[PDB]
Amino acid sequence: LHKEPATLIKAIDGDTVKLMYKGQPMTFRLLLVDTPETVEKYGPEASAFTKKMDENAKKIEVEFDKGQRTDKYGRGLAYIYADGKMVNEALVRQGLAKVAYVYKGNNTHEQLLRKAEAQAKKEKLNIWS
Ligand SMILES: Cc1cn([C@H]2C[C@H](OP(=O)(O)O)[C@@H](COP(=O)(O)O)O2)c(=O)[nH]c1=O
Repeated sequence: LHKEPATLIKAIDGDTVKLMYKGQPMTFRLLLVDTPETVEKYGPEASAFTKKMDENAKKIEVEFDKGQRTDKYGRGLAYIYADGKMVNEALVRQGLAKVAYVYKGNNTHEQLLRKAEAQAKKEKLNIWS
């Protein structure tokens, strides 16, 4: 697995972001996470979190997993990093997303995310409150 450079184009919601990747604009769906739909409880919160984390980043990186790189809707499936920090992981650690959708052999960071979820649950953060 390797991180690749990308440019923030526009926020979409908690687990989806529009990024310029290799000179082409595309929507990226964050791997292994499920944020509330924007409405569901904490949906706006999750959206604001991702939007802020991504926009404040000096450097945005995309990291594809070992399996399929795009879903049926043409969205890139990856782990997004903002200044070295994984957005997927931070959302789950903040209790603003649950671990979900383990598909197409893309589960490299599943355990790391499961640990963040357990901690957020233990702390009764947001979704787990
Ligand atoms: C995270 C992820 C979602 N998806 C699909 C499953 C869902 O399809 P359906 O439309 O059948 O529900 C959809 C959920 O995306 P959102 O959570 O953005 O709605 O994206 C994948 O196929 N692979 C993945 O790795």
